[PDB]
Amino acid sequence: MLVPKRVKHRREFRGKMRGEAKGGKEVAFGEWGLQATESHWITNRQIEAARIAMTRYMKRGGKVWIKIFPHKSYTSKAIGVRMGKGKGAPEGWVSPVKRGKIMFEIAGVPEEVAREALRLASHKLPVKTKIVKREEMGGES
Amino acid sequence: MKQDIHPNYQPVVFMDSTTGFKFLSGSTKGSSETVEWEDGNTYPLLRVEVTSDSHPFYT
Amino acid sequence: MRVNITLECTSCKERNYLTNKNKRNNPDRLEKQKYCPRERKVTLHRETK
Amino acid sequence: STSNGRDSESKRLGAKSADGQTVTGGSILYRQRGTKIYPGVNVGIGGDDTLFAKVDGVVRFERKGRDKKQVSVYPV
Amino acid sequence: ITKPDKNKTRQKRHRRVRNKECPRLNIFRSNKNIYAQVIDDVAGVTLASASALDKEISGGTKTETAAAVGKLVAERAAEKGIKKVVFDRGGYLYHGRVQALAEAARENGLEF
Amino acid sequence: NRLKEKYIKEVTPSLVEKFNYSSVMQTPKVDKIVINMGVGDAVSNAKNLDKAVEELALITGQKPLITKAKKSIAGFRLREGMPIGAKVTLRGERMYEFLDKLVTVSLPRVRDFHGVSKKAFDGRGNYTLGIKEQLIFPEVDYDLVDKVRGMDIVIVTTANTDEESRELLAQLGMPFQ
Amino acid sequence: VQLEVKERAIRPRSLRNQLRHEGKVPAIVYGYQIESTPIYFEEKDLSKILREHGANTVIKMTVDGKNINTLMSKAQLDTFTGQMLHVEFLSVNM
RNA sequence: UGAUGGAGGUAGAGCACUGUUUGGACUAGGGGCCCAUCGGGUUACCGAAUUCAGAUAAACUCCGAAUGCCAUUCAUUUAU
RNA sequence: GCGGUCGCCUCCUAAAAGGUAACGGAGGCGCCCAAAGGUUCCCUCAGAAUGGUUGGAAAUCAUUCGAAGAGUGUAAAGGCA
RNA sequence: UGUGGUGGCGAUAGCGAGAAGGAUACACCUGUUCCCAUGCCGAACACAGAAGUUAAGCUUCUUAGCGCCGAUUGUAGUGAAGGGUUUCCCUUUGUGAGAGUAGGACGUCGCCACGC
Ligand SMILES: [Zn+2]
Repeated sequence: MLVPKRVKHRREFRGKMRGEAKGGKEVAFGEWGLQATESHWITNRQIEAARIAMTRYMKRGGKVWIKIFPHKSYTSKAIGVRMGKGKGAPEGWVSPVKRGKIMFEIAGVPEEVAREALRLASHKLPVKTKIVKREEMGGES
Repeated sequence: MKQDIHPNYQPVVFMDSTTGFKFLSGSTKGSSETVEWEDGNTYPLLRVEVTSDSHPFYT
Repeated sequence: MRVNITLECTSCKERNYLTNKNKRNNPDRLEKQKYCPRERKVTLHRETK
Repeated sequence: STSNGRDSESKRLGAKSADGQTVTGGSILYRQRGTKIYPGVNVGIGGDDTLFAKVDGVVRFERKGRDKKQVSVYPV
Repeated sequence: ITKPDKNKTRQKRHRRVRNKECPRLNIFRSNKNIYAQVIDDVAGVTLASASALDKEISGGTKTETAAAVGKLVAERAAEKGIKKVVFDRGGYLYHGRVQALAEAARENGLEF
Repeated sequence: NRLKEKYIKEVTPSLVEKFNYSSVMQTPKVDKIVINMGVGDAVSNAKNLDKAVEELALITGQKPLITKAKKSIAGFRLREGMPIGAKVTLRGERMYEFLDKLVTVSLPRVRDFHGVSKKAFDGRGNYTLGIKEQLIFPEVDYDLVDKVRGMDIVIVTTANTDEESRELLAQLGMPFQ
Repeated sequence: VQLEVKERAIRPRSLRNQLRHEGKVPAIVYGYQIESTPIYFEEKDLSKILREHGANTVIKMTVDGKNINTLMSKAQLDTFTGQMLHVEFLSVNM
C-alpha cells in the first residue's frame, strides 16, 4: 500500500464532482511538458509510476516538475454489503484533470531524451496527451 | 491629589560629611536640626553619610 | 438549584408576579418595588414564605 | 447506523413586499436574522431584527454609501 | 509620545451624539472663546448666532462671558420666532462654561 | 525645586545650539517616570502585595495600582484577574525630586560601579532600568526589607533620537560608563 | 509593418465560430487613438512579423491616415489547439 | 408578453480571508559535533520576521448572472 | 429480525424568491444571570519589534506599527469598531 | 479675499513623499486656590491666566509609490431552438461574464461669523 501523497484532511467524506471544463496557466518552470486532452481522475499511484518512469531515463535527473496533486478522498463499500446505510470508509486520494493543461515539466535535458521521458511516462496515465514547449512571449529567455 | 490616601513628603534638607545636598523632600521626618530659610523650612533628618562625592564616576 | 417563584404584595396580599432566582446566590426573600394592580400604587413586594 | 438526519425547520425569511407598493401601517418588509439592511425613514426594528412601515406609503430601497442598504417609506 | 489632538475626540463624541422646525444649538470651546449657532437640516442654514467676545460680551474672563453669550443667542432668536430648540452637548460635559450657556438659554425665551 | 531653573539656566540653551534648532519648542523634555513592581509571587502568597506597596509609599507619596492578569495560563499558574504587579507614575515636581534622589543620594549605594548600560534607549530615545535591590534609599529601613526585590524604571522622554536623550540625562546625572 | 485592416461591426453573436474554423483573428485595439475597433486578420499574418522583424517590435495598424505603432500584449490560447485568440493591441507613440 | 425599479450569492478564472497546496530567493536563528576549552555553525531543512511565481472548494469568497420570482391607477391582446 | 432512530435549533446538499426527500454530510439542546437587565457618562482590541532585576520564548511594564487578524455566558450561521 | 465654525455627495474625498505660515482666529504653552477629577498621577478630564513658539497639530501648494473609480471586442456560462456521441461534445438565434488595461483621479456643492 505505497502512498506517495496525502493531505491534511479537515473532512472525511466528500461529494463527487462533475468534469465539464478545466483551465489555467501553461508551462512556467520548465522547457518541455505534457497536456491532457481528455477528462479523468488521476490517482496517487499513477504519479508514482510517472516519477519512476521519468527519472530512470533521466540519467542524474535534471529538473522534473510535478504540477497537479491529489486532494479529494475516495470512499467505497465492501463486497456483498447491500445498499442502505451511510457512506463507506475513505480509501484513496484522487484529483481530477481535464482539457489540455499540464501535468509535468522537464528542463535541463536535450530534445530527444525529453521526448523519451514523456513517451515513456504517458503509457501509465489514462489520458491522451501531447508535448508542449515554451512557445513565444514578451520574453522566453 | 486625591484626598486622604497619600503619604508624607516635605522638603527634608540633606546633609553629609561634605557638599550639602540641601534641596530635596523625604519620607522619614522628625526632630528640628536646620530649619533654614535658603532651603525648605522643614526637618532635615536625612543626613546619612554616604557622600555621592567620591566614587570614581565623580572624581 | 433555581426556582420558579412568586411575589406577594406586602400591603394588600395578592400573589402578583412571577420570576426566578438562584437559591445559592440569593438565599433570601427578594424585595423589588413592583407595580400593583389593586392599589394602582408602587408597592414593596416580597417572596411568598 | 449513522448519526445524522436531524434538522431545523424553514423559518421563511426574505423580502415580503416589493418596491413601489402601497403599504399599510405596521406591516413587515424584510424579515432578517442579523442586520443586513438598516432602516431609513419611518421604519422600525422589532425584536428579531424585522422591519416595519410606520406610515402608509411607498417602499423604496437605497444604500448607505458603499456597504449596506436602506429601506424608507414615503407618504403621498 | 504622540500627544493626541483634541478636536478629533470632540468630533467622535459629536457624531455618537448626532446619530441619536425644532432646530439645534451649538456649544464650543477654545482656549479663549465660546461660539453658538442655530441650524436646521437638511436646509443647512444657520438662522442666528452669537460671538464669543467680539461685539459686547466681555468684562471678565470667567464663565460670565458664557452667560452673556447665552443671553444674546436667545435674544436674537426670539426676534425670529423660535422656542423649540434642542441642545447639542457638543462633545463635552456639563460642568464649566456650558451650563452657563444652557441656563441662560432657558430663561430668555427658548422653551425646554 | 532645582531643575526647572537648572533647565532654563544651564540645560536648555546649550541643547538649543548643539543641534541648532529653529525654536525652543523643538527642545526635548522628559514626561513620565514609569515604575513597576513585578511581584509574580501572589500565586505563592497574597501577603507579598503587602511589602512592595508600602515601600513605594515610602519612596513616592502615593499608593500604586494592582495590575491584573489579562491572561489565564497555568504555565505560571495564572487565571485572569489575578493580582501581579503595581504602577507608579511621577509628574510635576516629584519628577525632579525623585531624579535628584536618584542622582545625588541613593545610587552610589550600588557596589562595584559598572555604570549604566548605554544600549537602553528603546530604539527611539526612552530609557529603561531594571534594578536588583531596594536598600539604595535613605527612606528605607532594614528589617522592613526581607527579599531581593527590586524596581523597574522606564524614563520616558519627548526626544526622537538617542544622543539627545544622552546629553539630557548626562546633564541631569546618570552615572554612565 | 503594414498589416491588412478590416474594420468590423458592433455585435458578434454566434457568427464568431465561423471565423475560428476559417483561421481568423478578430483583433482588439485599445490605446491612444482607438478605444475599440475589432479587426479581422488571417492567422498567418502575424507569425511572419514576430519571427522576422522581432517578437515585440513596431507594427503599424494604419489605413494611410495617421501612423500608429502597436505593442501586442496578450492572448489566451486554448488547449488541444495551439491557435490564436484574444489578441489585444496597445497603440503607443514614438 | 413590452417597459421600469428592486430583493439574492448560483454557474468560477480570482496569492481580499478560512483550510489544502508545488518551486525560487532570503535568514531571526538554530540542526549530536559548532569549525571551537574572540572570528566563519557551516554542506544542508529552512517556516513564521519577509517575498517572487504557480494550484484549488460543498459546509472558502468586495462583485455580477440567463428576467426565474415579487411589484406598477403603465401599455397591447385575450378571458378569466 | 439484530443494531440505530422518534420533539427542538444551526450549517451544506437546495438548482442566485420562498419552499423539498434519503438508515445523506457536520455540530448543539431539556439551561444560565439579581446582574451577564434598564439608563447616563467614559473607553478601544489580537499580535509583532525594541529595551526592562529575579523573568522562563511566554507574569506585569514603556514606545512604535497594527481595520479587526480579537471579543460577544452557552453549537453554527448571520451581525456588531 | 484669508481664517474659523458647521453640513450633503460611494476614498475620483483617502494613505504616503515634500515646501510654506501666524493679521484675526486656532493650536502649542503657564498653573491649580476655586466647581470638578485620578481605582496613583491637573496626562486627559474641569477651571483659572496669556511670558513665549510656529516645532507638532492645523491650513494652502506639488507629486500617480500604496489604495479607489473605470468603456467598448475579447473570450467558461448561459433564455430559446436543434444534431450525433450521450460519462460528454458541437451549430443557429438572445444576452453576457471579472481577469487583464486604455483612462479619470491629490475633490465637488451649501450656510454663517470674523478679518482684508
Ligand atoms: Zn397591593
